[PDB]
Amino acid sequence: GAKKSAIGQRIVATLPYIKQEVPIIIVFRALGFVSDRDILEHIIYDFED
Amino acid sequence: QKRITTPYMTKYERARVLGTRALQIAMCAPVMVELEGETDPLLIAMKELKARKIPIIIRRYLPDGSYEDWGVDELIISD
Amino acid sequence: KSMESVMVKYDATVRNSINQVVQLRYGEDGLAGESVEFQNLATLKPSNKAFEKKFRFDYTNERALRRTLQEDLVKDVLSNAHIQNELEREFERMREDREVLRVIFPTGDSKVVLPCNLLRMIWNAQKIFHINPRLPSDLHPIKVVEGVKELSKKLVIVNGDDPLSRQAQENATLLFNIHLRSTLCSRRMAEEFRLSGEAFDWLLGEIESKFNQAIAHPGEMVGALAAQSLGEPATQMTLNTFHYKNVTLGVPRLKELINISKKPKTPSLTVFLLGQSARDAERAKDILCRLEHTTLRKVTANTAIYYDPNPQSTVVAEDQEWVNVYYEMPDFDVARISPWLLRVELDRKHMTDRKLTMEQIAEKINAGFGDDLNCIFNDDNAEKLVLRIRIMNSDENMDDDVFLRCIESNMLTDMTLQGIEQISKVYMHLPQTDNKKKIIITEDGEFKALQEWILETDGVSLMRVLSEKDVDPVRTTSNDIVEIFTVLGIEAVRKALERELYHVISFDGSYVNYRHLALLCDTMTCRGHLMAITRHGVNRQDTGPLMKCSFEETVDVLMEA
Amino acid sequence: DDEEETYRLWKIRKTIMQLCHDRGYLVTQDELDQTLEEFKAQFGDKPSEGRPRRTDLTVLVAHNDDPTDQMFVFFPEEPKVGIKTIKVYCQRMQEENITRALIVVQQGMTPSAKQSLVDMAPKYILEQFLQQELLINITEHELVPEHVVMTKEEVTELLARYKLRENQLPRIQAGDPVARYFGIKRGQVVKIIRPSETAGRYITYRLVQ
Repeated sequence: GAKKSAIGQRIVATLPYIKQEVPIIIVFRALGFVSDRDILEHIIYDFED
Repeated sequence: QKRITTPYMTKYERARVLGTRALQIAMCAPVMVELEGETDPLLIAMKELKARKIPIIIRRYLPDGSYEDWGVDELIISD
Repeated sequence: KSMESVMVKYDATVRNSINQVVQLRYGEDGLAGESVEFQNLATLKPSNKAFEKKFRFDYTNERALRRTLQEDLVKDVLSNAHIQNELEREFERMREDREVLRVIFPTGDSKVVLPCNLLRMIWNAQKIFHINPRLPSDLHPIKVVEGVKELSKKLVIVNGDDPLSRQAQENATLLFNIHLRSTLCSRRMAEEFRLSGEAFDWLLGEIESKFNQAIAHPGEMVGALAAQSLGEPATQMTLNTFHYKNVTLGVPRLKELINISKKPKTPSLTVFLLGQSARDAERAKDILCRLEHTTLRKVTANTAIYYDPNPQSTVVAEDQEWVNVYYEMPDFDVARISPWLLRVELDRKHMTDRKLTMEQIAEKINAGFGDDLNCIFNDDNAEKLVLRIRIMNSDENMDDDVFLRCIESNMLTDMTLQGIEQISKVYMHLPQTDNKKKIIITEDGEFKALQEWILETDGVSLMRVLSEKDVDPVRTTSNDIVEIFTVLGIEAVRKALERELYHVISFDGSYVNYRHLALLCDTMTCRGHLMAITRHGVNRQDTGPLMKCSFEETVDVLMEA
Repeated sequence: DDEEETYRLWKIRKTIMQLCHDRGYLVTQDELDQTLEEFKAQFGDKPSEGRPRRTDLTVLVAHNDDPTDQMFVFFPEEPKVGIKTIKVYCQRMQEENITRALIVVQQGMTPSAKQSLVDMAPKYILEQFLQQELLINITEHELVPEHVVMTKEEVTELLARYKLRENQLPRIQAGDPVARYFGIKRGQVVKIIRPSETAGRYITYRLVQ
């Protein structure tokens, strides 16, 4: 595809009792943690990487 | 004439001629050789073949529908 | 279940169930595979001097001719021009057959399977008659010649008088007559065997009688006999041959041959080389690199998207020199200058191994994508090879940053530097076996084998590989048969399938007669196209209704009927 | 480039001069072994902005047995061919009174053009090829045996000697590379001559349907 060739692969999740795939940032925000400085500290534990 | 087939009695026709002629002897048909103390209806039918004296005609069917009839006397016994 | 009802009909033709001719003669010869055995030709292997030395029978020596023949015949052979003439033509009829054998058997072997043994029949006649190989014999040579002719006349496979039935007979018993003429020549049977006159008529009368009982019998179920003759050697086949790069052999390769499924687990086209490139490793390696597929991300070290709003800004410290010596020759400032830059670094290791330098890359990354891009580059004397690119500024009078990242992520995989797209890895080696060697017939007439470089790939697109230069278009082939079907024809599929069956059978030193392979690979490609021996392969044929009811769709097809 | 382009045009030409020689046409001897530099000097050094235009390459040949039936071959200029473009040729055949014609398509054709050639059945028979396929003579390959087409008088001798019909022969579809190389129509019989190791030589027949 001439669209996602540049951005790359997207992390997806397949929760139970639902039909469709879901991006992970969405299911992260459904627990609170709407900010993207707070989400990216549960997933990456050191910002020198 | 125009006989296009082989003059050799094939392997299968020798096994069916010996079977039929042996069954006819068991049902009291007249023999055509001078047997000597022989009783097995299939041992007799084998020495009639060695003497070329079996009264049966073979009808070979070509694959185009024709046929021709060879007397067992006329064929060269394979064995 | 495929080949159940093939059999030999009473006119020696191998017909199907609906009387569709499969072979004009069983096994192309007409003999049963039960009364044959191995022999040697002994005419194709020797050289042009030993041949004329051992198969000549000169008649002007007067003393060796006195040594071998009696006194009654040695005065007749020396004093008759007709005899000397007839002894001169058999050598001519022999040389022609020697030349035909060299094209029937190109490799040069001599082990063939034939009817009644000849050397053993000569050895027997040498002892039924107490032949003493010490005294002169009494066998007139023109008797040998004419006896062999008369015997050759009484060996009919195809009985007829008109042409097209008098040349198929000469095609059927072509090899056996050559063998019989080369073994029973006048020189050999007056020099080595030394048979008498009485012991020759016996041999002639026995050849014919033990030949006439090798002919096939009209009625044997040849089809079923050839289906279990190949299936039980499928049991000896190894399951997965990893002990041996990658080749598929054994029973999985068999059912890759059983069906013609589009997916061989390792398609590979073996390639051979035509010119001195087949001899020296350097041209072999250059055509190797020229055939292999190479993309951009294989020749790059790292890339970086910088931001030069002016070409004189040169954010990175040291690229100012070459970009400037371009800048005093400033061209293509047509609309603007794009503030967005793309910088690429290359690895000369991966560059030179394929004999590439960024000049050809520079034109083709332009010539092939458009002119929306613009490439300036270094000089290769500088150790690191960098070339910088900007978009054509005609677009600036959808964001250009994401577009430039899309282009960057698109060019390193869709580069198409060299080679054919699908073939990925190509190896190189020269064999030691006589299987892949180049066997030539020298001027003196001897089979000589030569080691030559061959190439083997992993991936198949043969129609292009054949069209390239300095690549042998004759001997190059592929191990996938649907490709040969589309590219080469149908008879090529027949022969390739036969060859692959032979190679998978004779892998562990086993052996299976030829008639079975021929019959199978003939009934498998009889209706013109490749129908696999599968479920929906025998489903579409001119067969009755009560046979397709024995296979899992009884009721619907019988309702149709 | 043009060196690749002057090479291909010589190669493709040399192939066709044999293809028409196989079909039984008259081709002069030296035309078969026309080496590269001889071709480069006759028709032009390069076709890139050159004298060889992919026209000036066309060939017209006459049969051996009869000087009237002739065959033409065309080399279209556009990558893929349209509709009237072949009618340009159909007109060129209409004017010169030639029915046998070939077109060496460069890279492809249109589905509309596929319709436009199957219509003139009883007249103006044309054969459509590809530039790639003519780059190599497949007939001289190793696996491919020797084919020979039989006249309609010989075919009636088989079916009367082996007492056959014409349905009982082995079949070959008129879409495989050697069925087109010889220009074969349905209802013809081709003869294959291959050497075998048990007999020495074996002749088989195929019915093209």
